[PDB]
Amino acid sequence: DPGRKPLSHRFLRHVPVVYVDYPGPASLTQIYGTFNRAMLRLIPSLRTYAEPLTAAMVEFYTMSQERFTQDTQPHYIYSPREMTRWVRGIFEALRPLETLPVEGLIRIWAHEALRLFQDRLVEDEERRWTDENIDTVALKHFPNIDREKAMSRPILYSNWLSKDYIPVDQEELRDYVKARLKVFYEEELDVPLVLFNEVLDHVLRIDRIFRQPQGHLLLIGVSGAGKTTLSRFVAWMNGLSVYQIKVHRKYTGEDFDEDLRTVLRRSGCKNEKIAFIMDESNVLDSGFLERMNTLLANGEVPGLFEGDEYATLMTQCKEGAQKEGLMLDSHEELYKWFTSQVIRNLHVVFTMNPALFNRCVLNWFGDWSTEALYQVGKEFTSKMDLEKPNYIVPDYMPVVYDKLPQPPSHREAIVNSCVFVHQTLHQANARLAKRGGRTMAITPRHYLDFINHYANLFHEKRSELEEQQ
Amino acid sequence: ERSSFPRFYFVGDEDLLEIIGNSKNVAKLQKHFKKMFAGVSSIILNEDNSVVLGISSREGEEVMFKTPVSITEHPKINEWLTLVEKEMRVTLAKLLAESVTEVEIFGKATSIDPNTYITWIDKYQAQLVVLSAQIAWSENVETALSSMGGGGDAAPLHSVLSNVEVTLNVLADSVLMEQPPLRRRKLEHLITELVHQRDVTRSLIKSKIDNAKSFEWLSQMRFYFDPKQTDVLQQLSIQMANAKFNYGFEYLGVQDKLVQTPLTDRCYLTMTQALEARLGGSPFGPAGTGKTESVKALGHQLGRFVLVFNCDETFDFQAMGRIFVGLCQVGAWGCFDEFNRLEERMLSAVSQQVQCIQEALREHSITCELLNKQVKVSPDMAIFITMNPNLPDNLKKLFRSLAMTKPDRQLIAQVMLYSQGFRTAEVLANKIVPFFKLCDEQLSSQSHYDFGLRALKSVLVSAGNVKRERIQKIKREKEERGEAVDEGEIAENLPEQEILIQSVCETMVPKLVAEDIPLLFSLLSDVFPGVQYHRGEMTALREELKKVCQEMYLTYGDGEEVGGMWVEKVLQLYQITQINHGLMMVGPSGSGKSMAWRVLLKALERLEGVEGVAHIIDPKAISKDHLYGTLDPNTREWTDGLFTHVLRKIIDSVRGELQKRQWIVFDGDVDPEWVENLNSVLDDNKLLTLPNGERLSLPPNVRIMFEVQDLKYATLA
Amino acid sequence: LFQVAFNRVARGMLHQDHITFAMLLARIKLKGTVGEPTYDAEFQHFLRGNEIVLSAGSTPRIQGLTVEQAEAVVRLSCLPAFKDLIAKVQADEQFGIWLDSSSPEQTVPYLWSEETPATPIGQAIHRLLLIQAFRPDRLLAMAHMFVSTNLGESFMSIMEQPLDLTHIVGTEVKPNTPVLMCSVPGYDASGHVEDLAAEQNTQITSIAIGSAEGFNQADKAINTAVKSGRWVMLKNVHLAPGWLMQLEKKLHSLQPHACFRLFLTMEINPKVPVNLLRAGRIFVFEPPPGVKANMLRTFSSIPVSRICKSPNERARLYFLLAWFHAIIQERLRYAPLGWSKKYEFGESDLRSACDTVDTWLDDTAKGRQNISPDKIPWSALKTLMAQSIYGGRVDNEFDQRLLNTFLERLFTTRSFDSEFKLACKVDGHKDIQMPDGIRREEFVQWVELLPDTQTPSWLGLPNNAERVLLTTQGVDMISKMLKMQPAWMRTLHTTASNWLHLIPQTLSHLKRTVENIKDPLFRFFEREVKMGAKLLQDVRQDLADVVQVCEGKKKQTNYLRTLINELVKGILPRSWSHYTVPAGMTVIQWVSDFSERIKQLQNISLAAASGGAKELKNIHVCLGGLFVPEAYITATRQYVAQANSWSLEELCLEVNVTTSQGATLDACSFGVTGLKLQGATCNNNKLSLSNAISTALPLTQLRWVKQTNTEKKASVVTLPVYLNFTRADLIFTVDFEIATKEDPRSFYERGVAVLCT
Ligand SMILES: Nc1ncnc2c1ncn2[C@@H]1O[C@H](COP(=O)(O)OP(=O)(O)OP(=O)(O)O)[C@@H](O)[C@H]1O
Ligand SMILES: Nc1ncnc2c1ncn2[C@@H]1O[C@H](COP(=O)(O)OP(=O)(O)O)[C@@H](O)[C@H]1O
Ligand SMILES: Nc1ncnc2c1ncn2[C@@H]1O[C@H](COP(=O)(O)OP(=O)(O)O)[C@@H](O)[C@H]1O
Repeated sequence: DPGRKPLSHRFLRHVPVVYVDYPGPASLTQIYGTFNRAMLRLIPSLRTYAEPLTAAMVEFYTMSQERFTQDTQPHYIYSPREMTRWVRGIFEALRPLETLPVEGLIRIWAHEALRLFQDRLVEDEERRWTDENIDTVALKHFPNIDREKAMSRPILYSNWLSKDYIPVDQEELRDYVKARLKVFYEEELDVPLVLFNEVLDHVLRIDRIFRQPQGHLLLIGVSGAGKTTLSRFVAWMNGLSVYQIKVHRKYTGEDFDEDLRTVLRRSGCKNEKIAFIMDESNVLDSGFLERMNTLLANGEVPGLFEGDEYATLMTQCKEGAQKEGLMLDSHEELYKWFTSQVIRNLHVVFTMNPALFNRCVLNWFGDWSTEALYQVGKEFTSKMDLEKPNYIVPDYMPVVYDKLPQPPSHREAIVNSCVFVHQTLHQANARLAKRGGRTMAITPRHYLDFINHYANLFHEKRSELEEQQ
Repeated sequence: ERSSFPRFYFVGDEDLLEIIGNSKNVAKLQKHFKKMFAGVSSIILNEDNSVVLGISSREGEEVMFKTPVSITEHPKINEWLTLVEKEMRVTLAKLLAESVTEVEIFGKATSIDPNTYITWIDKYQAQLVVLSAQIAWSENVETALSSMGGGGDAAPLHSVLSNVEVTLNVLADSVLMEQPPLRRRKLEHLITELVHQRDVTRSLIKSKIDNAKSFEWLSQMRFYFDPKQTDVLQQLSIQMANAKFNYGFEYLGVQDKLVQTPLTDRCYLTMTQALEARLGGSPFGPAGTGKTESVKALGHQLGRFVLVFNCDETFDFQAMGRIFVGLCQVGAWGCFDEFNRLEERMLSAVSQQVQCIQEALREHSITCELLNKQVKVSPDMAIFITMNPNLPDNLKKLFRSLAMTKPDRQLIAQVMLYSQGFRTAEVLANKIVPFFKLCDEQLSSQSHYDFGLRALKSVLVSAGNVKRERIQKIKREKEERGEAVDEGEIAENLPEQEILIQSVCETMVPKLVAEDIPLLFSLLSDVFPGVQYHRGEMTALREELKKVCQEMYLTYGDGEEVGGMWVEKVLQLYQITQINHGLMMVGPSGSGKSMAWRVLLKALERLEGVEGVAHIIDPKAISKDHLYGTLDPNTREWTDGLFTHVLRKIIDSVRGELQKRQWIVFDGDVDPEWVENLNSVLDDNKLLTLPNGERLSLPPNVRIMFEVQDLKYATLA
Repeated sequence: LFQVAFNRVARGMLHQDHITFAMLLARIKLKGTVGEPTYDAEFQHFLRGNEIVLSAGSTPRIQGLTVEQAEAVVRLSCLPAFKDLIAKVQADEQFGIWLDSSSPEQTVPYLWSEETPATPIGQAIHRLLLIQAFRPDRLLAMAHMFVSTNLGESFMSIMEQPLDLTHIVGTEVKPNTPVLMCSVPGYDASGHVEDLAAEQNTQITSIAIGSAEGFNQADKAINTAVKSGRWVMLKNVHLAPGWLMQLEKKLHSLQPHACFRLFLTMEINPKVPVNLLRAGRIFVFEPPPGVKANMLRTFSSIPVSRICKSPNERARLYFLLAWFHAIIQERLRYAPLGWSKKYEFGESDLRSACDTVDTWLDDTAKGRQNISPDKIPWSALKTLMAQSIYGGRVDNEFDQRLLNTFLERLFTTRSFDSEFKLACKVDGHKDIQMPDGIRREEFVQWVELLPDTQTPSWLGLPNNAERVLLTTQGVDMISKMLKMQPAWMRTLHTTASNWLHLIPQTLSHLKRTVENIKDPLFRFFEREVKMGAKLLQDVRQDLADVVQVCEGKKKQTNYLRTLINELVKGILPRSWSHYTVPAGMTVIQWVSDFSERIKQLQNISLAAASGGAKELKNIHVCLGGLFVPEAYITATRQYVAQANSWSLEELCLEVNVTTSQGATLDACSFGVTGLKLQGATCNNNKLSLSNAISTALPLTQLRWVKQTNTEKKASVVTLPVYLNFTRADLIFTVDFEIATKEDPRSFYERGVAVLCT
């Protein structure tokens, strides 16, 4: 593994080394059967289903491990830590609630399976295979269930609407998120957000990670896809203070460390939760990568605070402890309290395009899918009158949008044409890459620019011509 | 202050401030005298420390001043330093005149009394005895040529050759018997010098040269001494071909001299013409062929002092610039080491600097701008730059070239072997040199292997010492059984192929891997046929080893038996401890090292009766500053490091540990960061230097011992 | 367009590349016109003939045709237009006379068979193919003639004329553009522009680039000249590439005066920034390749006052020095034969030699009007120019021997006789004569009246040296034009498949035995077998990785990325090259060579398995086939020393060149094949000078005999043995007895050597 230097043969000569591997499937079966029985002790009516739940969880974990090997992608590692996180999630869901039928339990179980074993996937057929396996295993182990209710496709869990973490309809969730966006536009920065189902799922994922302590998530996906904008959205909606490091060519290691000290003292002394958004553009050196590795592993980096900075940090820690209600004199206890405060209050989120993997959460934002692109097309080409009564439905439709109405209206057809033009840009860039010529990554920022240019041209030329008319 | 007495332009500016602070302390200036001179290590002073009586070298050989300089009369540091230099030059010149008188009395004689020759040799320093020999030989050959100039005249050149031959026989007799090591080095320098003189005289007699202006005599270096000259500096004039130079009259201490190879005299001629044409030389060629060493030897023969700027990562710029301007002020020579290893911008910077200085030199054929200072280039200034294939473009038109592609190894191995009193030196050299050519190729390559020319020279030295020990042992035996003792009689009946084989075994067989040993035996069979060497077991030590192995639960065996190879390795360890004060037991982890040296220490203590005390120190665990000692930024106080602490403890001899045997086992990895300061101990100097200025001598019982697992980062130095 | 394009491009190229560029423009204009066909087959074969692999049975060994001539003949015959070439060659009788003709490209016979008459350009390209196949030494001239056919005879008629730099500075160059004069080492172009500034009555500032103050003066002069319109000139600006980039940036955003001109006198080194080369008009100056022109240059360089001093014999000494310097410098151009590597025998050597002669003759003749020829310190000059000057750069022993031969032949009291021969049999029986004059004017006149028909015999090489040089230049033409002209993935798959097919599959190791470990020949051969096995497995696995990547089943790793890129560009992979190899050998010939080496090693492994060391002794290895051949010679030395219980140092090597069939396998004798002699013929172990470029030695026998300690006969000569034609590595030295009436000094001068391959 990287950063791991094999030790001197002289040292190996002394110390015997024993290999501690991933537990076997039966070992996992027992290990988490005990946890599942303890968890389902919360609801006695569901205690007889604990063992088959463990069997299904183990079977799905083994399928995912045997199918999604690390060779395909560096982050395709599934450890028993993921299974523990699974059980912890099911427990956090089941705790505030008092009763559930089997169907609600299996909905929670499938939701956690989606959030752990499917959110990290890059390619779409991988996600389809994951969904198929989840449904199949839920059928095999849990036959006497109504499959429509238990695993209804819009598996969206949220607590913004109800008091608890019960499933939320995508349409009602869309209405609520629209209202919260209206507040966001009114108070913070104003750019248009169109709420395709992908944004709903991704905002739910970002919020779920934010709400938990020591929340660190890996926002990997093509630039312009809304990762940092959705991150700021969830940060404001959840009260968290968004922070990105202003990075330029002058920005050396020392300025990075000063910003690190600022955010660390804010999230460990003032008890101010801070969402630290970081980008590959902000990482000018692998030193930044190793410092963040240490911060994510231990919850604090000893290399930040020394000397005068150490003394000021301990003064701030003493003041904060006096305000909170904890009386600690020595520097070590205050350091431990401040480390706990940071690990409970700071949430870092990393935006991209085996330790951090399996110690964080990687969500594959990817690029806007056909549905998303088509909703983009409508929403921003809503103002202009792209409505022609003379339009004749062609016998054959390229049908780039799958869910296009069977009669396409004029606006629907032209927005389909825009989605097609983006798809063909992707195909042309892919062909240029295959031929080996230099290519350039086509982003949804290009799509937004294209729509804006369309609106400007249509408005100007239609205006002049109609002025002549 | 800097301009006056420019000799401390060499030492650092912080060290210059240190010297200014210690101006009222002559005992703290010894490091600076080490730095700025060639072989000078300390100035001899009286108990008052108010007048400098003389100077010494690293080897302990000391020069007494004809007129000592009273520091009280000249309180200024620069004034009395300049007086010290002037008086050292004058004293060296006067001692040279005396020694040349003594040898020319010794010369032109049918026979030489060994007692008088040894007395004269001990009277003067090694450099002065070699130089007086050269002056006398040159004057004799010049006089013989002047007599021959009648045209077809009979030759007193035969007489001069006979004189050199009989003196050479005297030296070959004297080196054989036990002598003090300093006089041994003097004898070795004299014998190699006289071998060169004999060979050039043979060339002259073969070519039937008749005229003192004939170019065949003009090519060979001629030394002219002019005692009538009022200025002592100019009294000696060294001249080769067209070029002529004055003698630098700077102390060399004792230096390793060269065999004066045909390649070496070719280089001497080319460089001497180059400086005559007022431009430096660039003797390129593969590393290890004596380029840097040949330049050093040429500067030494002129009496000028050479600065070897090693060009590696350790190379600096500001320090190089200041020592460079100092080179220009004083007139000493400077020989860059491998230049192509420099950084490109580094290379361009130093190239522009040396180009400016060289343009100043050709102008003098006068000041040049160095660090915004106009510097009067001394005409004696010279710059050499060895390369390993080229010269920067700004320097191609300023510097000559020469290909030192291959020094004659046979001549070197013959001259040095003859310098050790070996008979049949030519046969042994013509055997050993092809053998070392075989070793560098046929043997499996390893990082620690070194079959370079220096390794050959070391093997020859070891063989000479082995022969001396054997003749001493035979003399003791003959004294016990009988009384008929005659050194020549023992030497005549003393095999020398066996001596060379034993030496090569004792120095190279330990370095061999488990597979190369049969290959070395086959090579010895090929080059030295029929002659084999069987190491005499140390039966008392073998019994002590068996008893110690029994006491430590270790296994013991003899040869083929289980543990035999480990036992042999222990014995080789003992031999290297006997013949070396520095050791390295290289081997993969858990091979034999700790147990081998522990068992040998205990067996030695139980045999010889000398207590064994070991200070196992791991070098990497402790920081380098903490290993040797820390420097106080304010008071310079010496918090002696762990190794410095144990060495000082042993030196102070509080509990009689000098009588005890001390092994400082440096268990751990070895890198060229800490060992750079310890390299000053593993040489023949056997002394430790510290950044305060205090120097500690290694007691003979202390055996520096490196227990390492591998040498991927061990410098070949 | 075509004419001005050539006359503006070739003015900034090496003289050898003029014909390259002209032929490229010829191809362009051939494609531009419609009447002539495509000629894709003809040009493709003309560029890729040497890539077609042949067989021993493929060569009919036609009478009057050499082996390589036969290969070229059959390779051209593969083309349909040249299918009947062999029949006409064997039928024709006039062919033999045209084959060795002085200029055969002028009267190229009609051999290619066609149904319809061809256009003149078509006949020209057919004759180009014929010349390349038959007399490639003339390929430069035939390409000149083809370009004359296509773009007109007087297309090049400008480059021979002196560069009219007045018309080029007055117009056609912008004042913003810098004038670049990139001259090869040993030349300065500053003179031409000084004469220009004089003849245009233009005040020019001449600043050198040596240090920071030079930078300041250059910048101040540029700032004054940009507004005042005067001309500025900088010397040797290649010394400061970074400051030169800064100057590029300064001039780019700078409007100049109309009369302003910036001249940068430069050296041709890769250290010059690409940006200035793109942003300025370049001019290449090369010294004229002539002994006579070299002597004129030397005499013009040396001031007249210095050469005419008190000893009247000084002029003859200076003339002899100039002749020797010219001989050495123009021997440089024939690098494989005239030397073994390109030394820098520049003007510095000549200036130092002049100073040496001056000071020594001042010594000997202490202000005497005349000094006797015997009093001339000939030994002093010979020794200095043999060791200090012209010898310092000389690293090889044999180059030093050659320099000594030249110095002893020229520098002697015998030179001052009216019958002195500065050269012998330059053509036929004629030979040059030393001028009888005693003054500089007489020698300058004599060299000016030189025949101007210099051959290689003028400077001591065999007259075939010029033919070899022209063949090398033609091969350089082919390579450069080939360089001047996804699918590459498929073609890489095809070629990797071909190489995997041709390279042998696997090589067996040798079985270690104690008796076999004792033997030195077995040790050397097992080391060679191990090295060959490791490299063969490496290359086979690399090719397997390559082909699997070609089918897409594997992805291009970084190491595989570099390997694939290097295969694409034809550069030899570093990980593949572990043994010493000719510098310019491309990957395909490397693969052929490696295939041959592994075949030989397989043969020796089979021989060792069949028997042992006793059979391993009688294997006729070829020194080229072995990765380290000097290891083989040392192994033979050790084997004979072990067999006869002698010392190694007391052994010497004797050479008995005999036929492979008529060979005796003495216990001291080892068979070595493939040795070739450069510039001589050996008959019954007797050397004889000849004009044949290379004589194949059928089987060399290496015999080790004890040192006889007898002085070598004056008729024996020491011949260096090099592994390759570049002669950068020395394997060992043999001693051959030259036949009667032969001069060993001539053998040294003609660069006779043995080549392993
Ligand atoms: N003669 C012997 N007989 C039996 N066992 C031995 C003998 N010599 C050494 N050993 C054992 O072999 C091992 C070598 O121990 P030791 O500490 O000396 O190794 P080492 O070569 O110095 O290792 P390292 O390079 O790691 O420091 C130990 O287990 C020791 O007991
Ligand atoms: N659902 C969405 N609807 C409309 N615009 C969006 C949406 N998601 C992202 N964007 C647009 O993307 C732009 C910037 O995306 P950003 O968050 O910077 O991408 P990333 O975080 O991947 O770098 C914003 O201007 C925003 O308008
Ligand atoms: N003329 C000589 N006489 C004796 N020994 C020599 C001579 N030249 C070189 N050597 C030996 O060869 C080694 C070459 O050392 P070095 O000066 O570093 O060579 P280089 O200058 O090629 O790097 C020296 O250690 C020395 O022992």
